[PDB]
Amino acid sequence: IWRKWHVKINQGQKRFATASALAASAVAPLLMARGHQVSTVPEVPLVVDSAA
Amino acid sequence: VAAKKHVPIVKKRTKRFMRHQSDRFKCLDSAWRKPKGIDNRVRRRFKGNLAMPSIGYGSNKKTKHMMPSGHKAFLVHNVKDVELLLMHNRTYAAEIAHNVSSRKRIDIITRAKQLGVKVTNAKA
Amino acid sequence: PTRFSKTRKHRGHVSAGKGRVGKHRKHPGGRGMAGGQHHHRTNLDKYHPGYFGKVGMRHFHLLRNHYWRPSINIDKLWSLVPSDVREQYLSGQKKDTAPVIDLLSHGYAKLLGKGRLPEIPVVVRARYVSAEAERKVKEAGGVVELVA
Amino acid sequence: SNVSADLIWEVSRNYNSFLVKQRTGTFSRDALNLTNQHSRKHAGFVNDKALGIVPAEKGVKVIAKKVKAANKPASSLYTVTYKSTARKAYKAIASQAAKHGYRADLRQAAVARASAILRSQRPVKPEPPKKLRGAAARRAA
Amino acid sequence: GIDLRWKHVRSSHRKAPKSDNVYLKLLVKLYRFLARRTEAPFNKVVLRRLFMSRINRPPVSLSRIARNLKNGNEKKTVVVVATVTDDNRLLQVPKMEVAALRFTAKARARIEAAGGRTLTLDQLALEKPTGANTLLLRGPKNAREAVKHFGFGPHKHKKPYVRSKGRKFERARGRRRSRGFKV
RNA sequence: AGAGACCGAUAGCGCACAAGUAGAGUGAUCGAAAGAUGAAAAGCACUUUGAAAAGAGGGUUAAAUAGCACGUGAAAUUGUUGAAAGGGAAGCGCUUGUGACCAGACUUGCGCCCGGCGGAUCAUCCGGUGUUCUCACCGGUGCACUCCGCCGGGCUCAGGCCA
RNA sequence: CCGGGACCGAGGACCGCGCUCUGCAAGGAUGCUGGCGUAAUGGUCACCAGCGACCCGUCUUGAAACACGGACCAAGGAGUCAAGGUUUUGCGCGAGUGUUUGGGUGUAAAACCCGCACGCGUAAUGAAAGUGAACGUAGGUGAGAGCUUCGGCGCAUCAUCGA
RNA sequence: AGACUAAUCGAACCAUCUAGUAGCUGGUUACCGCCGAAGUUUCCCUCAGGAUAGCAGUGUCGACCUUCAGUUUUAUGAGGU
RNA sequence: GUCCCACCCAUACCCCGCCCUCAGGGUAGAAACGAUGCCCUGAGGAGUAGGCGGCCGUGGAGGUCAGUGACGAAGCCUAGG
Ligand SMILES: [Mg+2]
Ligand SMILES: [Mg+2]
Ligand SMILES: [Mg+2]
Ligand SMILES: [Mg+2]
Ligand SMILES: [Mg+2]
Ligand SMILES: [Mg+2]
Ligand SMILES: [Mg+2]
Ligand SMILES: [Mg+2]
Ligand SMILES: [Mg+2]
Ligand SMILES: [Mg+2]
Ligand SMILES: [Mg+2]
Ligand SMILES: [Mg+2]
Ligand SMILES: [Mg+2]
Ligand SMILES: [Mg+2]
Ligand SMILES: [Mg+2]
Ligand SMILES: [Mg+2]
Ligand SMILES: [Mg+2]
Ligand SMILES: [Mg+2]
Ligand SMILES: [Mg+2]
Ligand SMILES: [Mg+2]
Ligand SMILES: [Mg+2]
Ligand SMILES: [Mg+2]
Ligand SMILES: [Mg+2]
Ligand SMILES: [Mg+2]
Ligand SMILES: [Mg+2]
Ligand SMILES: [Mg+2]
Ligand SMILES: [Mg+2]
Ligand SMILES: [Mg+2]
Ligand SMILES: [Mg+2]
Ligand SMILES: [Mg+2]
Ligand SMILES: [Mg+2]
Ligand SMILES: [Mg+2]
Ligand SMILES: [Mg+2]
Ligand SMILES: [Mg+2]
Ligand SMILES: [Mg+2]
Ligand SMILES: [Mg+2]
Ligand SMILES: [Mg+2]
Ligand SMILES: [Mg+2]
Ligand SMILES: [Mg+2]
Ligand SMILES: [Mg+2]
Ligand SMILES: [Mg+2]
Ligand SMILES: [Mg+2]
Ligand SMILES: [Mg+2]
Ligand SMILES: [Mg+2]
Ligand SMILES: [Mg+2]
Ligand SMILES: [Mg+2]
Ligand SMILES: [Mg+2]
Ligand SMILES: [Mg+2]
Ligand SMILES: [Mg+2]
Ligand SMILES: [Mg+2]
Ligand SMILES: [Mg+2]
Ligand SMILES: [Mg+2]
Ligand SMILES: [Mg+2]
Ligand SMILES: [Mg+2]
Ligand SMILES: [Mg+2]
Ligand SMILES: [Mg+2]
Ligand SMILES: [Mg+2]
Repeated sequence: IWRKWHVKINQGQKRFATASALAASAVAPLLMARGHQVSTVPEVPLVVDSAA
Repeated sequence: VAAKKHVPIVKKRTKRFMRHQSDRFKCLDSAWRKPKGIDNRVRRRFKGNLAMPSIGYGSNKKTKHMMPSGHKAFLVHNVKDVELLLMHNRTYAAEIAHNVSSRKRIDIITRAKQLGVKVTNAKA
Repeated sequence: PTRFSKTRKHRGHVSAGKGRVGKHRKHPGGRGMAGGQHHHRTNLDKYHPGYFGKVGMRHFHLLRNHYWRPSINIDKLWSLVPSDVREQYLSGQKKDTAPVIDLLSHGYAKLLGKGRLPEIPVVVRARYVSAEAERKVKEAGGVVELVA
Repeated sequence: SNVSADLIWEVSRNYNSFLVKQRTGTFSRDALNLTNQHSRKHAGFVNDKALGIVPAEKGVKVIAKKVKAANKPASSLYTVTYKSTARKAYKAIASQAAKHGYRADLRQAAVARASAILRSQRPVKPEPPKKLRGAAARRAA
Repeated sequence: GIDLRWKHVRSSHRKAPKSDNVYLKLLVKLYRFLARRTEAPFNKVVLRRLFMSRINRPPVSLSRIARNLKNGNEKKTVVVVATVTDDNRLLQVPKMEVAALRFTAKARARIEAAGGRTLTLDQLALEKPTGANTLLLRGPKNAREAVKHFGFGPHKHKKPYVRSKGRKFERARGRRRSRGFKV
């Protein structure tokens, strides 16, 4: 039971990766290339006027 | 339809490179295995014994992977997959997977007849 | 990750890369530091020259707090003051005011002197100070006074 | 900026959802991909200018990409339906792809796909019945 | 028989980066085209130096740049395919323009504070495709802790592997004639 | 009490079952093997042969190629039917021959001309819409020598195998 | 300078070198013709025939050995994990670097945030008391990629003489 | 008589330490491609075993300096078969 | 015993086809490319102990094929491809 289960990674690289994911979330071709169905969305940064 | 003109196909070998001593024991399969014995006659290439597979038996790039008709096999599973061969009807041929139902088999055959794609296993 | 390791490339090959005549037995040669003076002497004198012997006097109940005195050189002395004021001093707009740096508050006790110092007077409060550092601080217009 | 067609090709170069890779070759099931091959030249979804051809109920349907509305996918497609004549559709597609420098290298594939679609909409002739060679003696009884 | 000493001998230098950075792949494509279709040896040298590993691309400092910015080189372009690090010892930084693979935050701040400009390898290729009026620089390759342990032996004065330092660790026999001999 | 990038009946605790049981030793102690018919027994009424056990009919079920030796039923080994070889071993490699069986390709396509037939408008033009802002589409106009399919005749070209 | 015979046909618009120069034997085969369009060509399996061919694994200078293990089949069956080192490859920051002992928060063994100390590095040398890194644009000489106003400036590194 | 002490005696049987240690026998599981050895030097209560040097592979960097050679020629020394 | 003609055959030598390895070149005012691609040219291929690279299968986990299936999934047999 004392094998190494969890791992430790730098917070700087964690923050780098989550920022890379946010940057890659604004590219529509990647959205289609990942299998999403976004053929009928007006703007790829979808924003709602606080109706919820 | 017929395929494009190509150079003649040469196989360089037809036999299957059976495993040494697999014709005398039933516990050994016929799949080839490299012998690691210190004094094996096949590993030592004695005259009059089984041959060994080498990289020198490879085929020409032009006729590699193509069946004697001239096409290349392509495994299909439904009617949406066979539509990928729209632009390749003189180079590729379709082959329906073994677990496809009879209804989808006749749907694939019907669509392929209009698209002109040859089907290797259709008489069923 | 076991999918990439050399033990899988040894499958089908007898002796698993350890040799036929020499068969990788359990513990040939002994365990640990055995044979230091008898059969591992060539390794222990070509490498690690100085393993055996006694040198120096012994100390009973050593407390390392008695021997705590981190040091800082003089070429990093200006790095203690903040950047905004440091650029003002280096640019030369005061001409009438001098800073007093307290090494203890930053965690240092002795001021060594290795590099050069610009011609601006300063005052340093240190537990210890070197002779060359004192000379350089005097030739820079400053003065150092012990604070304990 | 930090993003371009070359970068998107680099990111989706090794694996993507539209890829169908197996033995004897690799293909791509992309709407904006002609010849259904996996290559930078024919990858419609990464390039700024691309073409696509889809069969309609009677004729051809041609879709193109509008570079001005890349961030607006709902209105970034130029669609047109050709159902008049084969030669007229051939000329319209060729001019649409080789008159204003909008991917002039895809003219041959764009016209060819339309030709294949029109060839595939005619009625099919009935295949002649198969003969027998070694089972003829068995079936004689 | 053919009587050769070597056959099927491989090359000794890298022919492709081991890193999988996409931007580095783009930069390699750019400089592979420039080096193929340009007469300047500067392009071939930068292309090869882009292949190097991290231990073969040591950092250079602002002080080291100021060292080579004398004797009539104040107007040239410094090219360093490595990281650039600020030096705390240098109090006044001269005015210069630097093109480097990447900069530290404080080094960039002090360069733009002094009145300089920080470039990028793509801007360098855009302004000086042939590398005119430039000087290349490297960091200290042998200034590494691991190099002090290399080639240990008698009468070589290298550094040994010890778990600690003190009067009980090594010294003794073989380091002084008071206990046997010396090395 | 709640969970798993754990094992899945030679595995996982010795024990998924009347398991610390059956069993061995005077005794301290040692210590197993063994899960699965079908949704529901609806677990074969009755006739006949036979000393009996059993068999053949005939029945239930989607199935008895699921019958309480019961899901799927491989190899070692054995029986019958079919084919073949054998003068102190057999097996194997290269290359023909004889006998048994068999996968492909082929069955035309393209273009042109002449005639017949059904057509429905081709170029052009103007109005609107989109666009890569110069090309497209749609609304109407055409008028037999345009365009578009069908048939019959002819012509050329190329297309299987062995020489 | 004239005969006879054998094996082969790689490449796929033009570009080049030449000649006997409306053309050619000059950077790789084309032309005419016959039979058959199926078991004909071809492929698999079984048998006879010509030549070849000692039983595997292992120790050993030497194994087909009168050296050892092996009657046959099915399932199981052997370089793994932890702590501490070392070199190399990839990544982040950089004279600094490391959030997770702990606290806040949470869609709750996940994710996110927070701070004093502390670890390694920034200064060594002696047994110890102790002391502690610039004469020079941080030195001189011989080689050095590259740049250059063409005179020269000279990274990394090697050797050598000094501080 | 080293005899007998539950088919066990020149030191009974049962469980645990215990997966006791072994310089000694036996075994060690898919394919292809490229390179490719040693039984020799020194030390060890060492001679069926190790460390050390040698042979080998992989990862490289600086030249491409033009650099070198199990070789011949010319000039000039040593040797005691 | 000596001399002289013709003739037979190795995985050896010469020419041609194909495979792999290594080495040297060409490819963007992109009518462009699994740029890890394509095209041109030359040489080489034996191997235990051992070293490195590329690939084929088995049990599970994340993402994706809007994947196959009681009109038959998995498994098993098969001198049928
Ligand atoms: Mg084969
Ligand atoms: Mg041998
Ligand atoms: Mg081996
Ligand atoms: Mg062994
Ligand atoms: Mg050993
Ligand atoms: Mg003494
Ligand atoms: Mg059990
Ligand atoms: Mg069982
Ligand atoms: Mg059990
Ligand atoms: Mg059962
Ligand atoms: Mg009955
Ligand atoms: Mg009865
Ligand atoms: Mg059934
Ligand atoms: Mg059943
Ligand atoms: Mg039974
Ligand atoms: Mg059964
Ligand atoms: Mg059987
Ligand atoms: Mg026989
Ligand atoms: Mg025999
Ligand atoms: Mg007519
Ligand atoms: Mg009409
Ligand atoms: Mg009209
Ligand atoms: Mg109209
Ligand atoms: Mg009319
Ligand atoms: Mg011929
Ligand atoms: Mg003919
Ligand atoms: Mg035949
Ligand atoms: Mg013989
Ligand atoms: Mg012997
Ligand atoms: Mg043997
Ligand atoms: Mg004998
Ligand atoms: Mg023995
Ligand atoms: Mg025996
Ligand atoms: Mg098994
Ligand atoms: Mg470790
Ligand atoms: Mg700290
Ligand atoms: Mg030079
Ligand atoms: Mg000078
Ligand atoms: Mg006696
Ligand atoms: Mg007794
Ligand atoms: Mg005794
Ligand atoms: Mg006992
Ligand atoms: Mg053990
Ligand atoms: Mg070799
Ligand atoms: Mg001794
Ligand atoms: Mg020895
Ligand atoms: Mg032995
Ligand atoms: Mg003599
Ligand atoms: Mg003598
Ligand atoms: Mg003598
Ligand atoms: Mg190349
Ligand atoms: Mg050879
Ligand atoms: Mg080899
Ligand atoms: Mg798997
Ligand atoms: Mg498992
Ligand atoms: Mg379904
Ligand atoms: Mg099935």
